[PDB]
Amino acid sequence: LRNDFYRQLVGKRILIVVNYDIDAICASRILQALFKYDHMLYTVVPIMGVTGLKRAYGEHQGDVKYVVLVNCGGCVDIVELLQPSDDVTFFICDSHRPLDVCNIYSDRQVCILGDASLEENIPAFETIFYDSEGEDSGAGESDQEDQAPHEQRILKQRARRQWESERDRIMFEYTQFSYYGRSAALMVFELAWKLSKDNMDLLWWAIVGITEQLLLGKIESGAYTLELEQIQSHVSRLTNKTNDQNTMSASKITFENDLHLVLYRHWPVTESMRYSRYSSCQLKLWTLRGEKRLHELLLEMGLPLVHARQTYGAMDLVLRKEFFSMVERLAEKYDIADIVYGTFTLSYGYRSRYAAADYVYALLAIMESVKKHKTPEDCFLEASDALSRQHKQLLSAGIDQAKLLHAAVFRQVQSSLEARQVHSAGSFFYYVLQEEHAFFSYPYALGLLARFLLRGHVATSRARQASDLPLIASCPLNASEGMCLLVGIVPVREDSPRNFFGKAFEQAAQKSGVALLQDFFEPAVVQLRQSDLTRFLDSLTV
Amino acid sequence: LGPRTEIANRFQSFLRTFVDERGAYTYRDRIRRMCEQNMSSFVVSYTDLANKEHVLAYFLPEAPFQMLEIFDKVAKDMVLSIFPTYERVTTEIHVRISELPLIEELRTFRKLHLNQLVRTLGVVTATTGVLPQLSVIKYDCVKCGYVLGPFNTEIKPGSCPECQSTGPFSINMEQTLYRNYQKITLQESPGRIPAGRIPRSKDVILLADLCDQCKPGDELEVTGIYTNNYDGSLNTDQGFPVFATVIIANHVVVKDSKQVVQSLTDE
Repeated sequence: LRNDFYRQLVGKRILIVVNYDIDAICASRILQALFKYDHMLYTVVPIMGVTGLKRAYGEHQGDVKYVVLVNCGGCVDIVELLQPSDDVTFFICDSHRPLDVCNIYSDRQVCILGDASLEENIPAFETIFYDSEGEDSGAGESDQEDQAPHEQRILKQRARRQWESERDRIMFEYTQFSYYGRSAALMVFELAWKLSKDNMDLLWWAIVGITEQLLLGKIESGAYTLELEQIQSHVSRLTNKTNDQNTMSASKITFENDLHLVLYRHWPVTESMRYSRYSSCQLKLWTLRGEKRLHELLLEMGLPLVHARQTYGAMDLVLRKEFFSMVERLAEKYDIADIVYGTFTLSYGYRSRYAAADYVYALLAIMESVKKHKTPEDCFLEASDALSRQHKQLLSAGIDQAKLLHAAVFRQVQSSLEARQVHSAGSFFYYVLQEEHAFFSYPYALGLLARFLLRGHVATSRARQASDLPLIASCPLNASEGMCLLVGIVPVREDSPRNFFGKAFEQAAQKSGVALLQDFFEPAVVQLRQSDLTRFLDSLTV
Repeated sequence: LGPRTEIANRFQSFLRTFVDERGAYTYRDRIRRMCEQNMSSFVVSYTDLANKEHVLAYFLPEAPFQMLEIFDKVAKDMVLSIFPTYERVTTEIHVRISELPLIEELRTFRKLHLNQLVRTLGVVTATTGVLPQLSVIKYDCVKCGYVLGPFNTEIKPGSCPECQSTGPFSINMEQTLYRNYQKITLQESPGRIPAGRIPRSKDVILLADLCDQCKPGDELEVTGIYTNNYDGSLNTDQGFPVFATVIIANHVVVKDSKQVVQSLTDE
């Protein structure tokens, strides 16, 4: 709620955007445009890690007043992290919600965006700093010698009894599981919508923001079949032209019920039915048989084979219009059910009609971990200079790069699987890897690696005993002399039951502890030494 | 007709009545096996025909053209009815035979072998390349500017959109169907000769589904059927009418088999 605070925002500021994301750029370019509206100059920021943030504030170590960070907050008791913070205006708006309340209270230098149907931590502070044992609050925080306005020292006994019996819920917070919550800038759309901004491109940008982690398999939407009311209610109800829409530029954007198979639009088919997980794994194509069952479905559709190696755009007409008009009904009965989802589309003009999510699979492929040593931040500056209507020579290069990665992905999966590199190693499953790729250096592509092997093996070689068990993976960086990256990932098909691994790896860190890092605001990640994991893995079993 | 309908109907009550290989007979599934891959070269077993209904050896030679045509109608009315989406790619079919209890060597066939079932082999030599043909009779009327309609022999009826008139005509280079074509020269092997003389030879025609399959200098197996060029200019003659000979190709088997080859048992 800043229909009241936004009228504070005229003077100088700093607009930070914590570590790379599509929520990031989407929620921030809009604010760039907003703040060049009422004549203020401002600052956009790259974060490569929390050290980059602390040196950034060090680099911005002034008394700048309206300082902002978005999509972060769970790092420290940020008053403790931040010394010169005395009365400065801070702002969070983060969807990684499970944050401690030391950051929430002290109502001078934070903004409590607390609003949810979960009144779950109301007394959560009434004993941590308010009470203490082995240390005048008139509590355990103060003296405990029968001086606080069955024995003289059962004071501490009741104190710790309450403390620990409700650490049953403190250990529930930040020590069992993590997630994200709500949108990144849909709140910001409805904020700005009071100020008469009918920027259709802003709607597209927020659609990009949601359809990243609308991936109901990756991160939950929840609002989805409710936003089929909500977002249309934003846009559809207010029609500027009931009769004049046969226009060239930026025709008022639309919504249709289509699919999430990869790049149906810009490529041929029979390679693009091959690289997604949900279509592939449920048809098992890395074995020979899957091509045959695929072929016998192509029979029932009776598309030509020659056509199925032509670009969908390049086909003749009637098939390429009737395609999805067929596929939605005679795919439900042949092992695959749930690729059809709710998304948008629009053209600028005559060139072709871009697909409302097909940018994000180019954006994820704009993470070029090149050896030039500069390119992450340049990738950011390219990305946010991409989402417009203007810069478009580069989006095609993005698509090309994306597809060649996505068809390099499988190339390792067949290699790894039928050699049976699926090491069980006890309570969970376990994977190991040997040398570097420019493909899968960084971890986004690494989770994409894991989330094809996982479905493949765990669905197809077992009974139903072990189909619900979690995942890990190595990933070496010949970049930095040997660090042996790792990421934690969840078991099958439990949308709300998300990661144990917000901290869970730290068990072995607690036991032995070896050079571990958590440099990212991302929890679902760790960083190590080159080969000092084996005994740490023997620890990290349980 | 009553009996002359039963041929296709016996094919229909064949391809789901005769069984081998412990159930799920091939032609129940061979035809869809081939409609998947977009091949349009279904093949028949003769020995299976002798196992099911031996009637189809005497009924054939009186005009095997009509036998093959009454074959192909069945594949059409099966496939394009059961895969109605199929009617896009080729929309035409014919069948093949690969089981004949006889290998007729060259220099063994005469006028008695006219227009009937054959098997023969030999070796390829030089022949033509690859060319297409015509398939249908359609003209363009030139008096009144209409088209005569759709219709080795000419037809030319007087009935047409031009008040059934315009004996004259002209022709377009489109809206009429075409057909691939190629020739061959069959010579006999230099093993099974009469031990040191010239060899003998015949020409052979193969058709559109069968091209870029053969090659100069190859081993061969063909069913074929004996042709008769109907007139090499009958007139005042030589000491012989100038008459000629070809065989028309139904189905080849190659003997080298340089591909992934054999069909598959069920178990």
